[PDB]
Amino acid sequence: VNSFSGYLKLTDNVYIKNADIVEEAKKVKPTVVVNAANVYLKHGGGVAGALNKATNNAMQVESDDYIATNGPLKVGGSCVLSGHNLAKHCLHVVGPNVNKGEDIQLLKSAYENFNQHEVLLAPLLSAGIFGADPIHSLRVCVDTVRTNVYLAVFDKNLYDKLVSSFL
Ligand SMILES: Nc1ncn(Cc2cccc(C(F)(F)F)c2)c2ncnc1-2
Repeated sequence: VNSFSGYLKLTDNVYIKNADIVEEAKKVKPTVVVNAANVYLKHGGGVAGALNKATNNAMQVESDDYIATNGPLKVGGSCVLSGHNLAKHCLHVVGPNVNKGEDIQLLKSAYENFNQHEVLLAPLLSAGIFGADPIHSLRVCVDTVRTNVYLAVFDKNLYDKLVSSFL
């Protein structure tokens, strides 16, 4: 038993809800929140800028120190940093950016990072401003993640479409 509420159960291990991930994180304070990161950990907008804003820019300060030491992430890769006021940990995961010509096949590699964590609150990777179709992202999630994932879907009309079309 965990503290996530109001999710629809899609499979043994995948749950979904129409929610802003920032609001879900503040209320639940999960062990792991997933950020939809880019390779530079430049959290300007989307999931990243909203989470970062909720941390009063502490996420960005920590991230800039990480990059100065380690260099950029790989597309499909991840790093674990602090969850600040939102979670114990933040798993920064880089999904492909379709608008930059990045291989959509790397979306599966991105979701594989979730399997290193028993329970996660996550958004639909590569959705929103990253230019991928949320319907495909959900399918890859279900077919790749084996740990327990609670998906916060920002858009209600897309949420209802994701549910109605789910196989
Ligand atoms: N605060 C937030 N900002 C951005 N996104 C990404 C996102 C934007 C637009 C649509 C969709 C989707 F999944 F419905 F297609 C996802 C968030 N997802 C959860 N919370 C979010």
